[PDB]
Amino acid sequence: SETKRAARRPYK
Amino acid sequence: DKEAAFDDAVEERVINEEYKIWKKNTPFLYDLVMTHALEWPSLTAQWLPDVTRPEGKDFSIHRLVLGTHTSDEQNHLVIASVQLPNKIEIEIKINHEGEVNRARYMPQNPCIIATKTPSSDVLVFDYTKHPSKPDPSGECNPDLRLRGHQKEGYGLSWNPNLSGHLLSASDDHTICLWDISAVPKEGKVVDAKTIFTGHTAVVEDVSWHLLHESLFGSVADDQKLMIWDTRSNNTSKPSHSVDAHTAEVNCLSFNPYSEFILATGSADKTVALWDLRNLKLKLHSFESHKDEIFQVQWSPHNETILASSGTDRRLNVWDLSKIGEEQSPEDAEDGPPELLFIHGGHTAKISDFSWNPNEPWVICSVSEDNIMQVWQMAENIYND
Repeated sequence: SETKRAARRPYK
Repeated sequence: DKEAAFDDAVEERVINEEYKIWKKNTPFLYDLVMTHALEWPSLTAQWLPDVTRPEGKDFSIHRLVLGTHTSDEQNHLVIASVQLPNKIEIEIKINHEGEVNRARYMPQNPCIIATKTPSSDVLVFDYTKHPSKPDPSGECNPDLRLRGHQKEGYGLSWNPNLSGHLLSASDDHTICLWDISAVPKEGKVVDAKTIFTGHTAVVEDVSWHLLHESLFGSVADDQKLMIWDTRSNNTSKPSHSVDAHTAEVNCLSFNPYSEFILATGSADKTVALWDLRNLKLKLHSFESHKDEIFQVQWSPHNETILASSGTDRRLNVWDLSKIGEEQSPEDAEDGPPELLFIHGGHTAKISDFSWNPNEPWVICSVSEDNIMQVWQMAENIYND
């Protein structure tokens, strides 16, 4: 899922 | 000019905005986040191995070796207690001459702690032999003073297979070794048993291999990683020497599950992965960090997980099992596939961190502004 993406984008 | 100050102000804004968006995302990115302002900044952090678990409690008590960094005031070697589920307190403050650059416990007896100061002596403390509350005179009464260096440094590493064998790296281009195994009853000062001189610049870090008692590694501002063997009768030249990075090398870590593997972290903004059986060829370069890296550490629980921290205020977590996976160019923008997590909670240079050895995924990181964070990323990020 895009929970992965958030992990690599702490500042967004 | 007044341009330097417009830049500073913009930069403050940047950091502040970033910290705002980080704070809103915490409930989605973490299972745990604690933040504590220490009295002084700590340059060092290490969890002690012990964990006590009082009856009828919904939490366990863990411990941390920390230090201070203060210019004008009395510095201390510090042990703090942290409560974790199944708050934070200072418990011992020991007078320390100058800031504590690094502090590390001896595995075979973790009451014993070695420190690195701004002076050249490497100190050993037994914290059970000092009062809980420090004498107001402010005198540093360390249990041993280890001599051999001419300058300060950071690297410090106890041999986990030969009790009392301590290695140290220094700005004087030297690695020193001591054996404090057996120390005469009138003896407080201990001279180096061996001094290694293969580097030609500031030696930044040193570490013993975990299985092979004779083996250890070093990294320096000469951009080199050096693999040394204590059995050798030549101390001016390592067994192996590689050109590791395109700038200073500040840190290294041997993988505790993969005896041929280690990582290094550098001012070139990368972490490099290495295989001892063939050092000509770097296995991999982990890219994402935006500025100089100071610390690198393998997970004590998972053989593929590695973390790094430094000057860009971030602590990155990596998983080598994903190296090579393909990705949409949208994901590719955020970083390579082996980047699992960017810890964005600090608003200053991170000075050191330590993976908790009893609670998987829990990390303690400390920054120059005096903040200590104890945190743990959300489970769904590393599992299914």
